[PDB]
Amino acid sequence: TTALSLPACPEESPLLVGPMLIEFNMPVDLELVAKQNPNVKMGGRYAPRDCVSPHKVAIIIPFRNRQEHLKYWLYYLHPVLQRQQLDYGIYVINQAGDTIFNRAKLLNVGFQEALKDYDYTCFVFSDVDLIPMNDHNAYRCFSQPRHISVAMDKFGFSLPYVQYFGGVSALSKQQFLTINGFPNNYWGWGGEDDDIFNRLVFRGMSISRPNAVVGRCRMIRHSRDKKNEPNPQRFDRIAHTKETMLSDGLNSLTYQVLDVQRYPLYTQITVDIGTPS
Repeated sequence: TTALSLPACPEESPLLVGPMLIEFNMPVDLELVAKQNPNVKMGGRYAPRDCVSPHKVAIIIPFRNRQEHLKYWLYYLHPVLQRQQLDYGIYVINQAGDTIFNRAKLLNVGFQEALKDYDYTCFVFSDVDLIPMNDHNAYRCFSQPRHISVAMDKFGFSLPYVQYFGGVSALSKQQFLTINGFPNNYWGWGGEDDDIFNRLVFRGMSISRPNAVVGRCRMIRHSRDKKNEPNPQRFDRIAHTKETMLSDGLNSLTYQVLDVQRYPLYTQITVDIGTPS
């Protein structure tokens, strides 16, 4: 007798539906979400049964005190990620304590901690408040670093500037290692997303983007609060990034994991990342 390994999944998934209506006028029951997503296994982990996805994706959400927003995120994204036939896991990196938020350091934590679970080769870094409006917008990696949230409703569906890298992005393991990860030292200063962009183009990379219709995303907010925010200006950090990118990153990532929870729909890692010192 002879066994046959599973086929790799197709380049293009045949399960996609295209555009989706994203609304926030209804409560979310995470137990129902789990029941409606029965193939999602403990810790927010899924892989296709019929095929071997090339996309081994850790989705990393930097987090503090945003549970109700996280529920909407899980409600919308789990169905999309399954339809995209991804071998994926959800990581919510929760910053313990009440010091200034350090988004990029928590992203770096997620990279390192996710790798202790599984041989992931792609990392999606996502704001908890951003939901894609079209499941052709792939939550996985490309030959170039990928900017996923290209047309956000809160910016009028405009891209703030050509170098804008905020919201949702995807880097391969290799892209991330080549840039020495993300800066840990920004804390509340501003510009970590521009720093990351600068790292990538200093390393010869060129940002890839879905087209602007496919790449539309909705910000979680009450309907009464819908409005166009001002587009952000670029932070001036090019020279700074060049000076510091090799000394601030994976090789300076200091943290302690305080507790880990494998909930049905996500893994939460609560961490002490120290202080702006």
